[PDB]
Amino acid sequence: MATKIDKEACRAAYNLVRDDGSAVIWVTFRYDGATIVPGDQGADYQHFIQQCTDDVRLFAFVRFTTGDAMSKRSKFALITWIGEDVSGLQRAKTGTDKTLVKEVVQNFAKEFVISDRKELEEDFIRSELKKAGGANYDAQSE
Repeated sequence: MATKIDKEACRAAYNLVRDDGSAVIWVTFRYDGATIVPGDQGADYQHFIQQCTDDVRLFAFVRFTTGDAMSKRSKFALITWIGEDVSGLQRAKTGTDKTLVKEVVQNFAKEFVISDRKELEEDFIRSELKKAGGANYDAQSE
């Protein structure tokens, strides 16, 4: 009804992506019909490359190294993939659903959004966490 998210799957990988067993570096799901359920995956970053597609949309969740916060020695963040060739239907859905799975976050630090494959670089998401200081307030919002 309205929208159905299967965060149940991501969850299993969300916190398990921190275990020394599965190893599934990250997991991505895509709006299949009227529900959000696993669609692709990755055991390493190189996969995100054979997995990135400007013609698809999905969220990503990989554990990046922090080399600082001795906390589990590692950072946790989610990434959004907005392909530039998907229908307009799922578009309005991503907005409502991306907020659903986002509220079920309880094992990370911050989420990020992307619009290009070159933006999926590690030095890009790494320098993004080291920031952790939203100050666009003087930007009158966007």
